[PDB]
Amino acid sequence: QNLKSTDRAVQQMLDKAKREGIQTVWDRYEAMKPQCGFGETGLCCRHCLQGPCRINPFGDEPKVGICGATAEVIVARGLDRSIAAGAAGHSGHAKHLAHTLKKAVQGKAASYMIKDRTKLHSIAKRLGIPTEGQKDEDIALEVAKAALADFHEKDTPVLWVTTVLPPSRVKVLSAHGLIPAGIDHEIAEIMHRTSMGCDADAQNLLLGGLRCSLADLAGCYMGTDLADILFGTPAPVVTESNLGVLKADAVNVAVHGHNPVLSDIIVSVSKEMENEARAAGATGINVVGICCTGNEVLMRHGIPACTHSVSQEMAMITGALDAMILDYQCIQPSVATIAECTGTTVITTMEMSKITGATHVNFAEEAAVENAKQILRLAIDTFKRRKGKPVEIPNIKTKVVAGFSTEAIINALSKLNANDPLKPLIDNVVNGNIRGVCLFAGCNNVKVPQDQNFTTIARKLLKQNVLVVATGCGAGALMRHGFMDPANVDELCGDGLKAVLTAIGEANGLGGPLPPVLHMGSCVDNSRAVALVAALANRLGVDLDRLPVVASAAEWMHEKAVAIGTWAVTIGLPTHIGVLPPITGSLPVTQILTSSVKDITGGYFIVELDPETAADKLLAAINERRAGLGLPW
Amino acid sequence: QNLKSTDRAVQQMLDKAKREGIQTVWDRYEAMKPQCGFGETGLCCRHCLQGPCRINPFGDEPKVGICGATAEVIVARGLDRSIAAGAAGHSGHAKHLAHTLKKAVQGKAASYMIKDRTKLHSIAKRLGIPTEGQKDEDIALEVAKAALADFHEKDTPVLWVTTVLPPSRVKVLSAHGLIPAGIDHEIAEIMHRTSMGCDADAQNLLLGGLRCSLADLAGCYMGTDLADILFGTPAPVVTESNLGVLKADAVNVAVHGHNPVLSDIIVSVSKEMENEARAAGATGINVVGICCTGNEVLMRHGIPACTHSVSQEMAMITGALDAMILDYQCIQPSVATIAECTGTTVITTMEMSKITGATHVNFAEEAAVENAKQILRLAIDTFKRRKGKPVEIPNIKTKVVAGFSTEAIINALSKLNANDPLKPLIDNVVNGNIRGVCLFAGCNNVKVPQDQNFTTIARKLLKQNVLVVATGCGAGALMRHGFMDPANVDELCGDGLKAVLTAIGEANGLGGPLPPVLHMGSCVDNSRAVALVAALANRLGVDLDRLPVVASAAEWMHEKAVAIGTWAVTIGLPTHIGVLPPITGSLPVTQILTSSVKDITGGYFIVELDPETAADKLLAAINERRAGLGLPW
Ligand code: SF4
Ligand code: SF4
Ligand code: FES
Ligand code: FES
Repeated sequence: QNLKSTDRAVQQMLDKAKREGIQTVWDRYEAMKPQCGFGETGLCCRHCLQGPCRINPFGDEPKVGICGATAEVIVARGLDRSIAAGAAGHSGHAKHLAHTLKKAVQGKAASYMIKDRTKLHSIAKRLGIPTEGQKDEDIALEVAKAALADFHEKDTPVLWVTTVLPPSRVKVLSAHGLIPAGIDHEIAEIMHRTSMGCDADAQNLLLGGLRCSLADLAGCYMGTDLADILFGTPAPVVTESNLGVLKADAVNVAVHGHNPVLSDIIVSVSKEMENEARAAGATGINVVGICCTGNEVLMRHGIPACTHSVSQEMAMITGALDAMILDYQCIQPSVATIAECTGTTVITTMEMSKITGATHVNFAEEAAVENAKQILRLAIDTFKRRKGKPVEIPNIKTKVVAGFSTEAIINALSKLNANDPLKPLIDNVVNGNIRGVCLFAGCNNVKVPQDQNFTTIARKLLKQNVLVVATGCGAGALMRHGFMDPANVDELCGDGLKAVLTAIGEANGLGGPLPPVLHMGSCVDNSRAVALVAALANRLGVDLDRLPVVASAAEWMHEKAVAIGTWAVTIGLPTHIGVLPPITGSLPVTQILTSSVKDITGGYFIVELDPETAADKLLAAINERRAGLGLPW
Repeated sequence: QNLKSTDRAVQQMLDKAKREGIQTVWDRYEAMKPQCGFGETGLCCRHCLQGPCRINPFGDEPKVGICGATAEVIVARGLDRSIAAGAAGHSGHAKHLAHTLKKAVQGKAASYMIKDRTKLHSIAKRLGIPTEGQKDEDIALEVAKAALADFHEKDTPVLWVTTVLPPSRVKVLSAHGLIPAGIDHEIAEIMHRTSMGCDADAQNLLLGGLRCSLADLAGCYMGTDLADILFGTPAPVVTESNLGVLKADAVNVAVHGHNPVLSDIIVSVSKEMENEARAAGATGINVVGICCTGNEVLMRHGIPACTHSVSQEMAMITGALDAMILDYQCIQPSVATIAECTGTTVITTMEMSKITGATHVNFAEEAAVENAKQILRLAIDTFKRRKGKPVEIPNIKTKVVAGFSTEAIINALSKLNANDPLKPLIDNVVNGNIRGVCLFAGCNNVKVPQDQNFTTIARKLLKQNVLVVATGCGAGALMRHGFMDPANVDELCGDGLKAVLTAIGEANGLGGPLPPVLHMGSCVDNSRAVALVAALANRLGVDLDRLPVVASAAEWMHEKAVAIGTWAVTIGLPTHIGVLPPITGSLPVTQILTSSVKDITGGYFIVELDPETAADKLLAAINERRAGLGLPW
């Protein structure tokens, strides 16, 4: 089971699932080998009914699609559609929050409100929305209307691109026509240009994809902005992660998916309903998090993370998981089947995200508290059905310090230098106590032993004094292996990194260092890391493609992560990817994405499947930037 | 060569290509067999990097995708993405025209203008735009702004859906939540819900697809509306089709693609440049049409159709084709390679539609006449390079009567009954001179001998007194085989259909009948057939799912046609498809699309690959509607 997952709680539940006969994601993967080489390399097209068309990676015919599409067109078209699909996910999430804020400040959804008035005012100021003399409700109404307006063409480009990056970066991107005109506009134009008998030039296609990845960036940043206004900007919190956060004696409720508009209410309402839970014989309601919506309520409220990504089924295998409350994105549809064996109530809540066999509760912001009570009563019913049964909850869990928004990080640094908070961080880069910054992002992937690339690369970078930040299931992996525990700084961090983490933590009254890895939130909260990097570039007066900053999608899976990986490159970052995207069937395309893009944006993809080699390549990339700034290394 | 194409001019050029060693679409198809059974049935998913996932149609594992996606989810998700891609094509075309009209009436593009003031006024009246007391420039500005506003969410639903269908049809669709909120909104929400770990319910997914097909409808209708305003509503025209419309002694220029904003200017400017052409030794400029943009300039100006769809390469094989001017959609990228052997100048003009190896001319409406002259000079240069060479133009061509817009058809009927023009058509339905109406739409497909299903089904329906109308390459197929020639009415049409076509034509001063098939325009002009059917339903006071009207995508290929086929079903039509979409790997989905959808919209798909059986099944469907109205049959 140790070739499946490096998580010990996960290995325990794999043994249970095996002997109970519950098929898992690793079983379904096994039943799928050997996988199709055509798809794996991207030499397959089904964009019309003359297809499917395949091209042999090597050898004789077929060498070309039926319409004449070459290998590089087919490969670039497929990649473009994954970027567009990822943008569509991050944009739908952000759109839903834009409507929720509009509804709230029009008096249409009283469960929702402007919780972070400071953030609302900086966002409105960043957008050129006038604040002085206006009600908060009116400023927020303007901000929501600007959010919705970035989805279509208008007099301006997408403001959640052009106002969040340094003007020098906006200029480099404009010169190549990469600035999105509208979020859903770019998504549609990609689907258009990649359909049969349209765009058939690899460079033209990939330039369209870079622009569409920036539409994804805009969706990510807008999602983070709106969630912070609605639900509070994260600040440092202490909690726990992994399966031992389940409690056999409580109604255990998992919030699972990506959009917190739902789960944040569940967190609030579940406290209300503790007495109703005690009456059925529970200690209370134990809300826990899965995937990125769990990270949302982890960053804001300190809700313990139960599990992530490829291993989500394992939470139900315990037999303790009474309800699993789903919005959308990255939910294995297998949970609906597996619940018939485990007793779990699987509840979908979102109109466009249903799973056959799951209970659906039609959630409306106008009725959020009504719906949350309805949902938590079903969980309480489910606990009663198992009241008495034996559960197997692995007694495994780690301590997690999280909540490192960009504002929290700046505030933390401001305790060493009140008037120039970025300077202490930069000073320690210059003198070498911080070699550079690495952002770990993205999913787990069944092809990679769970968390193996994340921890291996993280261990090597930290020993080399890299400041490591993390998001999404990359944060999930690092946290479940103790990387968000300050007590492991001594083991994990090099002396220079140790000193800076200790100096910052001691100055924030903790008598102890910051955690070895800074948890910056969910997948859309990759935009937080953009805000920090942009702030550092602006403070040093250079473009982002000169900073010693890199990214690692170490075990990535989802179309969202392809989009994220692609705008990481487009804003100027060397960007490591740990699972091959379907690109190797075309060397010209591979050459564009790993080398030639450097001359366009200054970022590039680093393809490397072996995590030790990946760490070396990421340190090289970081050290190359240091030398480019004239620093020692 | 007669198993490849039933077109004799096409068979001639296949012989030439064979002996000159030019590989063709049929050669590339041959080199691709046997095709992948997984893709062919829709049991293949590449929506994440854990994939590709395949499911065995029959037998043992794999039975399920790695994440747990079942066969019906995977199949429904793939179909949903093809509908979204088709909508994105039809919507991008319509969007480009909306901007062109905005630019024109703001004085920014003088080559463009309001050519059909009557149509502009009915459209504005249909939309609730006030006309009385307003300038045309201002009314048009309002119409363009409404067009652009149907792409995103607003206070109203998509008006190019809700104002073009009978209120009863809008009600049936609303009750199931099928009304699009915004065109690019639906495209994005489809890409969202079909991405990994989202919507996993076949019925929920397909309901999203029906709604997205209506976004495609809106794009089609908006494209037709704007093109008519900009370039004139078609009225009956006489011209010719097939390869013998090339002239060895002239500069032969093909307009190819779908968007006429470009080609309509070429038609105008090419007349200006005849003397420049004579100076190089040509008789003049011979502009001809390929695919749907050729149909556009065929409907409006009588430009001869040269060829269509699967056989477009064959135009270059003649050696006479000096330039091929491309916008986007359905252009085989092979033309860029084949031009190195034939001397043809292949010119792309659209920013998001480039082909490696082709000359690009950056077209701007602001500079249209400049660009057209630039492009036609390159054609004239190309004629000079071949001045003297032997060309092989098959001396094959048919007579084509076309230009049957819905307004032209109504005008034609108005000569038999001035105050109730639809009544003569309805009278002849009731008494049986017209059994019903069949709309042939969509592409050719290399899997089907070119035009074989179109002509076979057409022959059987016409003998049974079906009024047949046609669009896109279905019109292209029927016209190239003589079905737009009034001289074939006696051979082709049953006596009852013959009488009605003769009565209408004799009343329009032709001393002769209407053609055996009414050519209603390009693919977006399938919306014209909606307008006629809607007008007939409104005149009879029934919903569209009670009219003896059917559709045939007899040899369909493109994602656009999947979307078209799907909104044909969604507005209530029995809809025959002549090539299997990737749906047979899931019986539940197949059952929804061929039977169970009847209870939702009243339309349904008719899967039938044998054209004689298809004709029988379409007559059955038509006769079932007749009986439902109480008519004889
Ligand atoms: S678009 Fe081209 S390569 Fe793709 S399936 Fe159609 S014919 Fe084959
Ligand atoms: S979404 Fe599911 S079925 Fe599709 S590739 Fe990913 S794991 Fe396989
Ligand atoms: S042929 Fe296997 S992925 Fe297409
Ligand atoms: S395995 Fe062949 S189409 Fe996917």
